[PDB]
Amino acid sequence: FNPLSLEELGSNTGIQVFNQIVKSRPHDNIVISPHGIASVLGMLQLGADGRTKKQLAMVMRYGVNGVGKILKKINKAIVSKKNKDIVTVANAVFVKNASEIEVPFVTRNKDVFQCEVRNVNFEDPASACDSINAWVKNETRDMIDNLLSPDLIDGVLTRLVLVNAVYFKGLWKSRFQPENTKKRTFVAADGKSYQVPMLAQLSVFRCGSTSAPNDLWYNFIELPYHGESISMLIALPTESSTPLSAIIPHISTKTIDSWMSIMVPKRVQVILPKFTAVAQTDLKEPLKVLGITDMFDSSKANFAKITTGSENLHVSHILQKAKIEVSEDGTKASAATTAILIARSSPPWFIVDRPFLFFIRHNPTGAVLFMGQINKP
Amino acid sequence: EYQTFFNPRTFGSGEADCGLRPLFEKKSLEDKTERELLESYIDGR
Amino acid sequence: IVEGSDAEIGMSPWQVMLFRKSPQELLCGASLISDRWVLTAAHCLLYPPWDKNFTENDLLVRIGKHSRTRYERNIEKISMLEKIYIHPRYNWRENLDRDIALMKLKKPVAFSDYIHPVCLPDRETAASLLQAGYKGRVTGWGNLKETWKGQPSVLQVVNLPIVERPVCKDSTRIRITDNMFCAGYKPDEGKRGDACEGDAGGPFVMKSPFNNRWYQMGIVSWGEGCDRDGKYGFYTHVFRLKKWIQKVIDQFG
Ligand SMILES: [Ca+2]
Ligand code: NA
Repeated sequence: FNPLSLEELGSNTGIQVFNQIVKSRPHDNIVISPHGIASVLGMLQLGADGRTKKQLAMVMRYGVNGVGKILKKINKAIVSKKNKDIVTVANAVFVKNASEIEVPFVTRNKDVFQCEVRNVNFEDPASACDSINAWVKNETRDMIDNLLSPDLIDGVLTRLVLVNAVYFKGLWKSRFQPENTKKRTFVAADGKSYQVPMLAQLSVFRCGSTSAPNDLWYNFIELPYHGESISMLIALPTESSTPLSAIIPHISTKTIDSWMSIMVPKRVQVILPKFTAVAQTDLKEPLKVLGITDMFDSSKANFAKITTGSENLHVSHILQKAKIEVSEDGTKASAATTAILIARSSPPWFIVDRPFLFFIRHNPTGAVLFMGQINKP
Repeated sequence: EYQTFFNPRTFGSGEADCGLRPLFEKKSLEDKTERELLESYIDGR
Repeated sequence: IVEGSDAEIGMSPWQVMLFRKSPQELLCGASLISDRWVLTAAHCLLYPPWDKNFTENDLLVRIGKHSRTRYERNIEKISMLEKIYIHPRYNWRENLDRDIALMKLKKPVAFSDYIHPVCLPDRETAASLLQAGYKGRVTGWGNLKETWKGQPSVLQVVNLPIVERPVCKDSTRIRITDNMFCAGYKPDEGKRGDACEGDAGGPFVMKSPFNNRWYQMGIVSWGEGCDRDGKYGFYTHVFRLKKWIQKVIDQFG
């Protein structure tokens, strides 16, 4: 159906994974790419068969086949240079060297998920790590570069390695002025307060706020990018005595939409921490919970459409690394001109000085490129 | 005394008697702080 | 208005309130220059950077008012706009030059003790009155302070001295222009005061010691805060734009 309803399914899966990781590590900084996860599951599903494919299909809610076109268009639009803001995305599946990979698998992967699939001698740990870590460094413009160590990918007991990497740092439609970037108090999870640099700007932003199923209230602001297609969403508890963990679990794409229909424009002093978030995620355990356990089983895993022979192929390592930087850089002063003047009278504040979660959203598709929680900038 | 000015057909009625206030001028009465405005022209500051 | 006082009944019969239909709220100030014509600031109804463009239909004008919120039947008179004519040279981008608009009334408003039009200055009058050192009168329902009841109960008024161009100019990084003048007290004078949020579009008026009439010499436009030390309110130089006003009046009448 609608390429929007489809992207909804993918993003949802990624969010559910986010909720899992978050509950296990409440006070840590977690950055994930919900949509990225949907692409990884797709990459996998393309060369999987039997029980394995069955599991992936029932979680994704859609089958790669007959949809690829829809998936390729969305995955193409996201990175499309038409966004003005560039979203670097790397996708690779590495296979044992002593195994002949199939042509249609490689062809389709690069076509739908812009994914590079190729062999690599895991027999030599150090040689493989460098070979892989180097591909990420290149595919991400030196943005990301350290997914595997030497103590991780070891021996021939390692057969299949999946990797998804996402980096982003567009240009604000309303750039912050460095002169206005000073250090302000931030209250961490533990309760301790830290002095942290924060971006500050006076302008019109879309705001709003509602209560969770548990009747706890939170606020949310939209910070659009100069591209006009990708925007950043920020939501945090209204009451300081409210833990972020009390709103997270109640947030799906469905709620993200409400946000869009509820928010109204208002002149505000938006103050948010200036930071650079980078996290690496092991998707194995979370994905098992969803019901995908086969592919992680040396024997039960069924990847026939991946290999020319009947060699046993399973997922040894499935990883994602997401990196995002929030800074002043953005478009400049044209509406900033007199807009600075009409502020005849101090405006309300949107101060993000407590643990908060953020979203990078590709509006046209609905794709949720980033989902994160910042417990300590 | 006032002039001209503007066309009453396209401007509407008013100009002729503009500037004069019914509750003050048209009654030889001064508002509280208007003297200040006058005294301003010749106060030397 | 900041550091002003309550206006007396019928003290500013040309004063107009720019009121929005939905929701119902105060938008700006304005002045009545005739039977069917109202003057106001451009940015009060056109500001792209905020996505603001109202239309004859989005707006209402309230005339003869005194209270800021109360309904004064038999006193005030609400009217609708047949058409809006804002100045094409209106530089809404950088400095707000030509901050001015006209607004024609669907039906001619009847004059009374609370509704009377203000005069517009001719070359000689503008030359005689508009000088640094002279004082003018500002009025509006704007806020009582820049930062902080907050909103006045009734029409406010304040008298301010016209300032020297060189001074006004060395007061802001903004690029002033011959189309705007600024008024207000120097920091070392004691008396203070200024317009503020909501006062925009309001009239800056002066009284002729020659003919006892009141003239509108400026329109409340912009300022950097409210009642700031070292800062001054900037007003639209009306006369310097009287030609356009005449063109529209006769053309789009
Ligand atoms: Ca003087
Ligand atoms: Na001042």
